Amino acid sequence: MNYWWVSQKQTFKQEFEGGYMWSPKENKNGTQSHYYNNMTLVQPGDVVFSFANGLILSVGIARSHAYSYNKPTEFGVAGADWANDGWKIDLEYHLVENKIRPKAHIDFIRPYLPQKYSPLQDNGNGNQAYLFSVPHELASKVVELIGSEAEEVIFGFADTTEITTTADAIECQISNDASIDETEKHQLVKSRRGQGIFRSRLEQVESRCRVTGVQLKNHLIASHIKPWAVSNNQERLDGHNGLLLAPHVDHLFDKGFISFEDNGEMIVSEKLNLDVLKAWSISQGNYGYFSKQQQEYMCYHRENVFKKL
Amino acid sequence: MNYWWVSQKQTFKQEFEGGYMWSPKENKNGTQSHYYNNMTLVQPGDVVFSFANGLILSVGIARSHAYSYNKPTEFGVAGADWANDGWKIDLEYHLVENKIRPKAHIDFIRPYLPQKYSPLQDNGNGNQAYLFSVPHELASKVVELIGSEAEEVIFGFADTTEITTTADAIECQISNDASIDETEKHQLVKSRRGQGIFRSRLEQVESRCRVTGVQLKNHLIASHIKPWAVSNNQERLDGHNGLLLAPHVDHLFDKGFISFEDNGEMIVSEKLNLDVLKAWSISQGNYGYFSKQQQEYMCYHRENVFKKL
DNA sequence: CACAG
DNA sequence: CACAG
Ligand SMILES: [Cl-]
Ligand SMILES: [Cl-]
Ligand SMILES: [Cl-]
Ligand SMILES: [Cl-]
Repeated sequence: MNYWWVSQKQTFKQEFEGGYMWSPKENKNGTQSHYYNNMTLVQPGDVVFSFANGLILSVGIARSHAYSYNKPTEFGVAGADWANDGWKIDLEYHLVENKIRPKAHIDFIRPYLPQKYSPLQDNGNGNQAYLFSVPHELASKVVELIGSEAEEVIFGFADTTEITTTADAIECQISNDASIDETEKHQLVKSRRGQGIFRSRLEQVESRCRVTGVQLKNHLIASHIKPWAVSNNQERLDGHNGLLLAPHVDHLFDKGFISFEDNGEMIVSEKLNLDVLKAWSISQGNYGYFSKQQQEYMCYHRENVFKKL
Repeated sequence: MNYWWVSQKQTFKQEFEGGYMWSPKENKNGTQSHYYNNMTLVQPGDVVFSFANGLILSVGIARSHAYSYNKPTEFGVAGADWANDGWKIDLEYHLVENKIRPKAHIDFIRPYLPQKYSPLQDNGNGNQAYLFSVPHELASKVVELIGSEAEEVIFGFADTTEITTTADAIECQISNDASIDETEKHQLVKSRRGQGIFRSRLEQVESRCRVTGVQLKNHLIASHIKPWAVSNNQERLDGHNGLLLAPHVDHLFDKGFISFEDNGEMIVSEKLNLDVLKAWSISQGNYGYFSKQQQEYMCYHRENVFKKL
């Protein structure tokens, strides 16, 4: 996942109200722009800090690649000098209560500014350009200054999108793989959604939500332990590579906010706000031994899915 | 009539789309602002040049005095530092095709900038403040640069409003004047709209539109020659102080785009675009002698109403 | 160049 | 001060 800084002093209200970013494809004189070319590097799930009137107003999530689109008519005079041939990105804005003023924090972030194409000068004034790459270390510092609301956009939210993208591509690869038969293709695709032979096989091993004890099939998700995307075809359909979980527990486990020790002890991520466990009446403690086959997968989950600092 | 310059780079689209001007009543620190206090001097009919992104985008007509109003919610971050307690004016925007860039013309307008509270610096850069008085000589120069569309907002349009305001006040004075009887009050008020005993008396003198020859009562306006606002009570009800005119001819005569010599020769103002007379098939020439009584009033019209350079 | 200053 | 720069 990448971080971006979009400078929107001229058109923030129009871009926010329309849920987009927009730039020309080239400078007015027809020359290439590093900044406009950055539009073509943004991926769905990338986090975009909106900077306008000296403040960071939004921690946004990109929901498209750049697509060819005319300059928005609603820019009017404020956009007069930009070419009509442009790039648009669908940006899911998340307005923040703590609108940080980066110049007021320049001593804290200066060491983390990139040597080239920095969104800020060494004195903390913004540079006049549209879209800048933000190094991960600089992004961390900005998130520290904004507080919890910035972390809430990123962890188990923005950072899930690239995983979904990867899984979508694998689903395409399976559907076109000549080495596997039609039934296998169908069962592998269903297993991604906890359906088909995977669910029936899991039901021979597990009977309830580990955490909430619910037994009712219509209130349980068939979750993989080793994620579907990184499982091989045998592991994708293995009844021992799953748990039946209530939907909120599925959410916490799938995103690595929780995991389990081999003996069933729940492990809670530092990225899980404990006020979530209180609100949903989920206790820390022991949720029963796992089988040797389940433990092999749970080891993978602890080492690769579970969120650690 | 006064001219104003409103600098709207931060909020032009919101002010244009809402048909308003807005400022705080005081600076953020509670101190008086000359610029915000200018809001309380604007009169209906005053002309306001909108300046944004270095261009004059509108020649507007004020349609209210300033009224106490909260800062528009649609300003958002762009208006964050302004106090919520403000002044609003209803401004009738007229967008111009020729968006002049004053800095590109600074040699032409510099000699006409006021010594104090100028909207422009001597180098042609704008001053950072909201609302500036524009001297009449500076306004003329700006109108010369914009062209016909600016003149069209002012002459026989914006500059009629203060006349209507004056006439409204006189109507109030008449309605409250203890020296005249109820019938007189009614007849004086009706006469302003070409109704009542004035119309009946005019119909004993005139029978047709001087210019178009229409005789049909339902297609004729009873127009004063010496305007109702500056006529005394005898002159307001005098059948010899009027003409029956087709509505377009009433428009041209009432606003002083045309007048007449005592012998009936039509006089055409330099402020009348001749393409109006062509479009409406109105010929220059002679429209019949006026009576001695009518000539006394027509002298007043030529000397005071007729538009001369 | 140039969505900030 | 500060609706531009
Ligand atoms: Cl495209
Ligand atoms: Cl620098
Ligand atoms: Cl008021
Ligand atoms: Cl100066």
